[PDB]
Amino acid sequence: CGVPAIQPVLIVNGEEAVPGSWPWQVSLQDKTGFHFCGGSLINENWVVTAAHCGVTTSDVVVAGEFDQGSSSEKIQKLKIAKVFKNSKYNSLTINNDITLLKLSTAASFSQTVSAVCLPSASDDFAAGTTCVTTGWGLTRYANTPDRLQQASLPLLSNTNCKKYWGTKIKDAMICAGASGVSSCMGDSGGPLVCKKNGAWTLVGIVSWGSSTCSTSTPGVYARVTALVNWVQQTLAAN
Amino acid sequence: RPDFCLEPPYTGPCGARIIRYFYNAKAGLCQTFVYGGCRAKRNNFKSAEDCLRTCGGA
Repeated sequence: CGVPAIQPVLIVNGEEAVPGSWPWQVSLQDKTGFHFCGGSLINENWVVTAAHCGVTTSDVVVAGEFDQGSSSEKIQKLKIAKVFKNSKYNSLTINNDITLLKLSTAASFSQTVSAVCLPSASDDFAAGTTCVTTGWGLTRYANTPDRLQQASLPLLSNTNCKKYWGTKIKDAMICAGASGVSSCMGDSGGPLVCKKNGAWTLVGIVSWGSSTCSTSTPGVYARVTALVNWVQQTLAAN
Repeated sequence: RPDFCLEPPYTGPCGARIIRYFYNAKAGLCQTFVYGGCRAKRNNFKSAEDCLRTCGGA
């Protein structure tokens, strides 16, 4: 996990990604092919995304995609067998914003399709650490970009984040950004990854933030370290 | 009809791109808009039918 067969070269104000350089990035679409959220493959049978995305078993997981405007591009449209929304997801505060998707048929891993690593509950990714977020969300706050985008951004300390969002920042949230880039409409559920011993590890899941996708405002993500025990437990039980 | 039917559509702070319906009093019908996934106001429906049954004529 965390090691792309195709190395990446390093969302508002981000840049186009190298095709297939973020192999765990998936597109969550409805039965018609409409992209409503992103997600991350954690293994061949499971995808992690945001609880607010409201994924259902009628939706599909699209892996190995780069250009959503290309009909010829080879991709994997995977059916969803069951949706596991974290029962602690708070629809009011948006805390514990995570959901697991168990695929009906396993994804076929390859040079453009593979898993991201998961952190340990005790992992500490220091503030200021440069991480990356990816997705097909808006690049301007309007239709989504066809090609997968990426952006490098720093993690923010809770103290620094709270300087803007105050008490809206909860324990299962981690902030990043306010650095000239911003996740935006359509990026939700996607990954916020940081390197752990060289391997890209899922530190956050795009959740919420500025209602205008401001690049000078902290973006808020579901803190994976605070939710990974729930993840492992769900996989072990299913 | 409920006054919430007269409120403009509300996307919210979450970053999803979910298609929902809202009643547009200026046009007299329900239209689509993109909902962010959280903190939906009441003029937000999963189908045009639900929207028209709740806000039609507002």
